[PDB]
Amino acid sequence: NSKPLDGIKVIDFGGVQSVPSAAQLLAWYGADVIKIERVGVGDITRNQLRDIPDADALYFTMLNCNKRSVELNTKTPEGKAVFEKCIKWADILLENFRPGAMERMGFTWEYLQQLNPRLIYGTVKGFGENSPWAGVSAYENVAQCAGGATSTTGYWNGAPLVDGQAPGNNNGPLVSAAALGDSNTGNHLLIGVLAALFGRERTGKGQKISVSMQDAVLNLCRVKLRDQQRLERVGYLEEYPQYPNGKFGDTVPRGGNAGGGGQPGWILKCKGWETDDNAYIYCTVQEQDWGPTCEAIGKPEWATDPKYNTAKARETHMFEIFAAIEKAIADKTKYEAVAHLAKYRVPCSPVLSMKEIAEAPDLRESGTIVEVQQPKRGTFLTINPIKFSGFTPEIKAAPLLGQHTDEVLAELGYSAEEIKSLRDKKITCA
Amino acid sequence: KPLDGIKVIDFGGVQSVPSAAQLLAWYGADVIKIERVGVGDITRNQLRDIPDADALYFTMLNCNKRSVELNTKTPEGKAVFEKCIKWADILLENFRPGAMERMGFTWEYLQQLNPRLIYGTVKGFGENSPWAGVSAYENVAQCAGGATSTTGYWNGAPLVDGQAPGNNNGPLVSAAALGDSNTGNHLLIGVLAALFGRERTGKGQKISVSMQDAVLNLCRVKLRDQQRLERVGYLEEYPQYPNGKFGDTVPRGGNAGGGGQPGWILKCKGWETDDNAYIYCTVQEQDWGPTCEAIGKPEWATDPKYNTAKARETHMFEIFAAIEKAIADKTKYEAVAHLAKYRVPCSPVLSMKEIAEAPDLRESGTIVEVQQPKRGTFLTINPIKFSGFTPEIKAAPLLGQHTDEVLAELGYSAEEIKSLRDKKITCA
Ligand SMILES: CC(C)(COP(=O)(O)OP(=O)(O)OC[C@H]1O[C@@H](n2cnc3c(N)ncnc32)[C@H](O)[C@@H]1OP(=O)(O)O)[C@@H](O)C(=O)NCCC(=O)NCCS
Ligand SMILES: CC(C)(COP(=O)(O)OP(=O)(O)OC[C@H]1O[C@@H](n2cnc3c(N)ncnc32)[C@H](O)[C@@H]1OP(=O)(O)O)[C@@H](O)C(=O)NCCC(=O)NCCS
Repeated sequence: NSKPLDGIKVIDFGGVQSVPSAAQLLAWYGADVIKIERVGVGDITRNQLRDIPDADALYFTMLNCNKRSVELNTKTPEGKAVFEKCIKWADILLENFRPGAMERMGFTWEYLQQLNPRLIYGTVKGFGENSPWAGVSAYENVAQCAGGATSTTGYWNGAPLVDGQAPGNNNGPLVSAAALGDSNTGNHLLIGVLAALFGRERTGKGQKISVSMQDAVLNLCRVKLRDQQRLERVGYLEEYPQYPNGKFGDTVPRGGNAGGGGQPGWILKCKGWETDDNAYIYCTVQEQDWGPTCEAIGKPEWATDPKYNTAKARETHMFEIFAAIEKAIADKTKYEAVAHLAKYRVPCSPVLSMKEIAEAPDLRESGTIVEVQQPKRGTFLTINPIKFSGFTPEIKAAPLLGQHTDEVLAELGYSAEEIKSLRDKKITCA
Repeated sequence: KPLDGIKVIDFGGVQSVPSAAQLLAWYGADVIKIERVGVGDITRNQLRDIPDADALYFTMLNCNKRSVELNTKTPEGKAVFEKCIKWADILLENFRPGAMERMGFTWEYLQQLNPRLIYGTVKGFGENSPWAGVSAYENVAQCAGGATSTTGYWNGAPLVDGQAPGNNNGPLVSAAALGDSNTGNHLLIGVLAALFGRERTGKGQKISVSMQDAVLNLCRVKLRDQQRLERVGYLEEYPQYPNGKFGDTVPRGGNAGGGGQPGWILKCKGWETDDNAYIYCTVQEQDWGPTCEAIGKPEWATDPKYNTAKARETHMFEIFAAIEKAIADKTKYEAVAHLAKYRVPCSPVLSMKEIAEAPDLRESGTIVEVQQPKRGTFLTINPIKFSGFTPEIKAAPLLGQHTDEVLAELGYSAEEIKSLRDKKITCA
């Protein structure tokens, strides 16, 4: 029924993924969200990798549902004055433009507070204010490289040798498909903004939330910072693939598809792997019930072999064990492999392609993947991750550029003459 | 502090719930962590680096909490749990499916115990998922959510240095905790939203997040790509275009950059012995001239085979190779400085050692040194900064350190507390 953010007013003053994704979530939870975009072209996502020539790209519609679009050139004195009225209207202002942009536009945090002492200002940059990289261009992959994720993702070089490795020392840092830099930073920003919004109820005061992309990536790599400290003290990482047949250095190495503390595991080929990039499962060799594991893979002999039957003894032979499992499932599809290993309660799970995910009926039924009616496009799918017992979001079309400009100006108190004037002066259009 | 006076129960383990609860404590919440007797949160005993001290896994996830040791499978322990629930504004839980219910603590019951309770629950999958039975481990979530399928290298053309040979390029796990920490962030978002709405409605609610869904959410762009793929049959920005083939599902793209401009991770001097002697580099449309100078290929500036993004598509990997050649004799930092002079966008790949020791990160309070009993100091991460306050981060609790203290605040007499202890409801 009633939505938690009903009557909360938000300005989405950003682009791409971090800020818009957070603002989209706010709208879905009830917020009145207006997106102020540059004239003529709007948010960069509108025009990036279109699949339908005359329509807004999917990048944009999947990040900007339930918003109203305001076209506005804040780099003009008239535009700035309109923006200042918007700022007074809003509870929340979110921005992620390049370092110094807001400042050159006339909007220091000090000034923003002057305009609206209730304002909760959320700002995202690639790096913290004091970083030696503050001048680096902050793309998704730059944040992943800066925050420890690429360093610690992918394969190691050398022993133990495994099929997925590149030859020699060509196993380098690897980018993650997940938006550690973008959407993830948005999540962190939303945490800060909502904490601030709650605190504002008692104090009546706004404040500034700052999240850097590097820091948000690092937060998701908290366990890698854990491992770094273990490594420095202990000299090795016992659960890593390199122990005991490889070599550790002074920094956390890449670990392939390793399971981690107390739950050793790996991603294994299934029938069809040579032509199907997703004919794979994940399988754990658990530190209990080794007996059933042995039977599942046809190694009943291992249940008693002193070289296997203790959690801490199969610690050293895992890759032989993984190979035995793949041999046991080499004739099975991933779904057949899972069903076979489940017979014995060997914990495992399929690797699911985006096609299988997109088509999954259980994800439609739960409201996690939602089909949305979009003009000039038809329908498209979006993701709604967090479920509330009290209400369900009503997800609606993403706005055309400037579709609501005059409606919002009117809502702000501008007469019909000033509105035509602003559009005449090319403040609200190109 | 914005969560001052808010009462929170951490009734979870590992990362998702405890990380969310730790942030809450940092923002001012009064957080108690109810842990099973004797061993407590699994993170306490996992990969200890100091034998008789709690593991770093635990300390980095449980600062600023009080520990209550409690056997919630006993009728005495259940009674205690119920009093805590009535005390609490927020209850967070991530135990295996049906576990809360088996104790009798259904959502329907919790709503009646405390109509103001905000209840956050994490599970591997949605309740009606065909995978609902499956053990919800981090790598499982990454595999179910789309991440592993779309992370790693493709097989076949175009052939590049970091590929496995033949068709041995498979799904790959990300170092980032997509399934665990990321899920706790999503949980926290819903919890803070409901906490706010409670101000107007006066009632709590239940927030549910599945690990599969949280992973999927971070892979929003890959669901975008799936729909693009299904509509047009190819993806313009992927390494496979134009020289490879697209199938029916989004393929792995190695170190490719998203939308804006082509990019890749390039070797620098020392890559044969230093796993992290690398940078990330983007090939910009603008300033192609300086880019050509930067790599000792002035020859390319006027060449219509190269001087436009469109002509470059067919041989983007030739371009990257030339850049690598030009920085073959430079460290990643030297490579960065060289390439920046020509306005080519690039950045170093940083190792965990480099990050952990970074003075800017200590100075901003992003990496924080914490004093911890039986250990000395360790480092933790605090990612969101507030102009209104700065968290005062303190030691993670010893197991049951605050049991008797919390029970006394809950109104238990010293005699009740002593019997609970003697009967081993509050200890092993
Ligand atoms: C993504 C990014 C690199 C884009 O680079 P960019 O397109 O070259 O620069 P921006 O789009 O950020 O900003 C360009 C200018 O447009 C201006 N602008 C923004 N909105 C405007 C509007 N409605 N009207 C007129 N001008 C506007 C900005 O103020 C900025 O002015 P400036 O010349 O004084 O700097 C940059 O936004 C960034 O680093 N963001 C920080 C972290 C982040 O969230 N990145 C997002 C993707 S991972
Ligand atoms: C992490 C996980 C896989 C562990 O599985 P597990 O160790 O076999 O089981 P759990 O630790 O969750 O719970 C075991 C039991 O201890 C009980 N328990 C929890 N706290 C207790 C306490 N203080 N006293 C007594 N019993 C307690 C639980 O109720 C549960 O009871 P049950 O036998 O009726 O099911 C599982 O907790 C999980 O799937 N959680 C959901 C998603 C998640 O966040 N996973 C984290 C890893 S990425």
